[PDB]
Amino acid sequence: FVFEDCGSEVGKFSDIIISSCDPSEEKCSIIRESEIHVSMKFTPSVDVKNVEAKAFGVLLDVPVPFPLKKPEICKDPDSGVKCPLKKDVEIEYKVTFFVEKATPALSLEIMWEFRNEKDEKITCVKFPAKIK
Repeated sequence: FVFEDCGSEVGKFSDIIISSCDPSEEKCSIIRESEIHVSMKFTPSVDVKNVEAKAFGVLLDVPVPFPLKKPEICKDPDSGVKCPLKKDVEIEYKVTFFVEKATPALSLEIMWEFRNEKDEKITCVKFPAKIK
């Protein structure tokens, strides 16, 4: 599978690593009730003063917003990322999450966006996933 670039005007990403999957696979398998580690190496093309993360499930064409624990990643001590972000410097974001038992077993596309303080996309990635 491909970590696809869904368009970002003030940045790019170079590598994504999701602990439960290899990109040699048809989809990213996400196991309910296990800890998943995510890494994203990215570079803003402007100085960024604050980062807001957004996650989306894509079920049947439409991207649907899904809440995150700490979406202000510069203010979360576990992110590895501190603001301000210097233009043209590559840095690494890390997050551990845990998929809840109550999460439905389905195939879907997952979208993750990083946005600056101006609501402009620094990064936008989308990838095919299967829960359970």
